[PDB]
Amino acid sequence: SQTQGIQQLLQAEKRAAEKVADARKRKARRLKQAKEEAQMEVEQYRREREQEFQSKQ
Amino acid sequence: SLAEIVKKDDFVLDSEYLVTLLVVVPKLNHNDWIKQYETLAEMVVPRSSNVLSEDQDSYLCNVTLFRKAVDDFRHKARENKFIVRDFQYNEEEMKADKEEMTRLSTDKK
Amino acid sequence: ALSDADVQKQIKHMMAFIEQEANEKAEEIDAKAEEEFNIEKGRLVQTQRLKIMEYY
Repeated sequence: SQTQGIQQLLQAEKRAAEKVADARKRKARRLKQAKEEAQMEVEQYRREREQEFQSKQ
Repeated sequence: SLAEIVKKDDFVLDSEYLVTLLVVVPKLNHNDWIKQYETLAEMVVPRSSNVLSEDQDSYLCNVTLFRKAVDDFRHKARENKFIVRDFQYNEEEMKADKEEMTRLSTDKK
Repeated sequence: ALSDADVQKQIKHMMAFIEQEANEKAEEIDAKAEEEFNIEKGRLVQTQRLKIMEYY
């Protein structure tokens, strides 16, 4: 363990850090997607209410 | 003080869960330590039996084990005539004291 | 007698929580991402909806 065992522990902690970084990046991308897609849904329903506004006119 | 004795190569670097205790062990029990170092605490690094220095009463040596296993090591090792020397190593932390003593002598002069 | 066998035993006992607890932490980050994705779906653009319904 003096050479390779401690290295295995260290690189396993590196893999844990890699997983944490991946999950953080996934969360950030997920929320940017959330912003964009929700803006698109609001835009679509906005088109719907525009057309209904013309109909009311 | 252990300024000139223990160095950075004698300590684990960037340890994740491993503390390298400076377990000084007398000549009366040095071989007992070098053949029990791993079983002296739970979750000890195998074959981490290293020897660093000595003195008039005992032979310094260190083993690498788990963080929570420091207390278990102390429990199982204080009764074996072993002793733990918790010391922190740095470059100027060790040299500044000799600088201060020498400066004290020179300005006193 | 022990040698690399006890080495890998210690390693595996360490792996039971070094990477596995990390997996729980990051999978729960993903769970937070999905839930707060649904919450961002219905709190900010929700005010936008309120404002454009106010325009109407």
